[PDB]
Amino acid sequence: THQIVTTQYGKVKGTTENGVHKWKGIPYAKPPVGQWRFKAPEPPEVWEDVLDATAYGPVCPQPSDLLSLSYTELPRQSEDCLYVNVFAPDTPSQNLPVMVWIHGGAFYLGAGSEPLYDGSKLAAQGEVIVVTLNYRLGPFGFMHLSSFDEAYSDNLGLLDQAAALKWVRENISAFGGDPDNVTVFGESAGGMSIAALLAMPAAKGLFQKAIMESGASRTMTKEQAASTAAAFLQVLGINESQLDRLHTVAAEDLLKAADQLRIAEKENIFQLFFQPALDPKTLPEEPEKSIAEGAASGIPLLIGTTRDEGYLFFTSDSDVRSQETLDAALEYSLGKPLAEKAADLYPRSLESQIHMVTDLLFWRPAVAFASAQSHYAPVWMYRFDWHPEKPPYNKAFHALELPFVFGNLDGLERMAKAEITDEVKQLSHTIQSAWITFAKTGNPSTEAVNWPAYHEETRETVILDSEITIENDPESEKRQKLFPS
Ligand SMILES: [K+]
Repeated sequence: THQIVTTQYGKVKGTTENGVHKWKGIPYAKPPVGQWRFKAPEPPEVWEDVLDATAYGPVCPQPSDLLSLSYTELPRQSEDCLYVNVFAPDTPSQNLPVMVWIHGGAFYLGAGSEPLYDGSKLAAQGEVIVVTLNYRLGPFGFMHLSSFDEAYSDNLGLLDQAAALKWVRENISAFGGDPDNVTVFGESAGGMSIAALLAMPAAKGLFQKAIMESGASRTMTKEQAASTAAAFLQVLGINESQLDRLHTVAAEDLLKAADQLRIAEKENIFQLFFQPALDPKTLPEEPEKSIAEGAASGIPLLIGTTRDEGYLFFTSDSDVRSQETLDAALEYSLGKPLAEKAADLYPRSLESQIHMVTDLLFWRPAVAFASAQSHYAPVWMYRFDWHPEKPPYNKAFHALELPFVFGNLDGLERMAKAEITDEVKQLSHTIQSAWITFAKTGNPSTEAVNWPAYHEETRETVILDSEITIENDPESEKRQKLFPS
């Protein structure tokens, strides 16, 4: 019970608190600094002594936008941030299911060690092992420089995630987990990351189940990645013959250059900037297309969205964008005729731009991905509708389901100033129980919900709220407008 575990790179020692074994700050890669900046993750150097794993490692450098809201006491920031944390229930049971969390944050914010993602409650209540991790963000993980040097890798942040999953496959049995029953789950950018991981060469065979919360196929073109990369170096004053400077410039300067590029670009309604990029070596094609062709055959998928995603993207006082902007977003998302028709579904207004974000950034992608995967594996869909009744937090905002999934309800106070009532505790128990049962069997059904499989003929969907219900082909009129006739 003293919790010393031998990893492939050396021994680590954790602790036990309230029935949960915990190991924090375990290195899964060599710190991506200096010459290793902008390169694929390398194995960390081995150590012969016992590494103290009772404190979280640093988080990736980033603006304080999310950290200030997520933490009461800000964490240390460093490019040396590639660490995983393990939470396991103190039980005689072996070969436990493993749930690996990929945090959201628009690919430039967040950390696996944010208070909201503490896996103690999930591990204890479900008797599963929970793994959280950090991956390179912003200019460190999603600045695709392959166009300047083949030695550099694009989609660095995704490669870090894959490296962490590889670490889990090779080391989790030593922590009491089943390396052959690994469920990867994530929200927002984390869900979008999982869409990519389900198709990436780097992640082949590294997990057996997936949960995608408010996130699906999302990428920028190879051309867009290259143009942004060139603009980035220009801001830094680095020439094609001064690439060595990319490994010496201060991290703070990389962040400043990144922030400078954003402000220079008129913000879009989806607030998209950093994101995965198409690249022959790391992400050959759009995740949705790859899944539609069977790249994730046999991998059960639990996927969903919140009813009011878009309300977190605007304020009642936000400016109303032009019709041309909305039509541009429609063409981008939909296509040629799909944009033409159904365009009348979003007449200029604050309401329409809110609905467009919910529909085009989250709902349509989720339905498209779920439908595609339904031909190759069991799929289960949900729509989260819960929220406090009193304004102004009376909307099922993007990310509002997170406190329920992890069981860390203090997060609801900062997200919606909501009180932890019996209804809230009950809903968290129901949602967490479903996530756990899915990790264990590939079917999210519980005593509170007999979940119907999602397929294109009936599109049966579970509605998560104080009272669980099922809707058959929800928002059918909207679906018919957003998809080919
Ligand atoms: K022991």
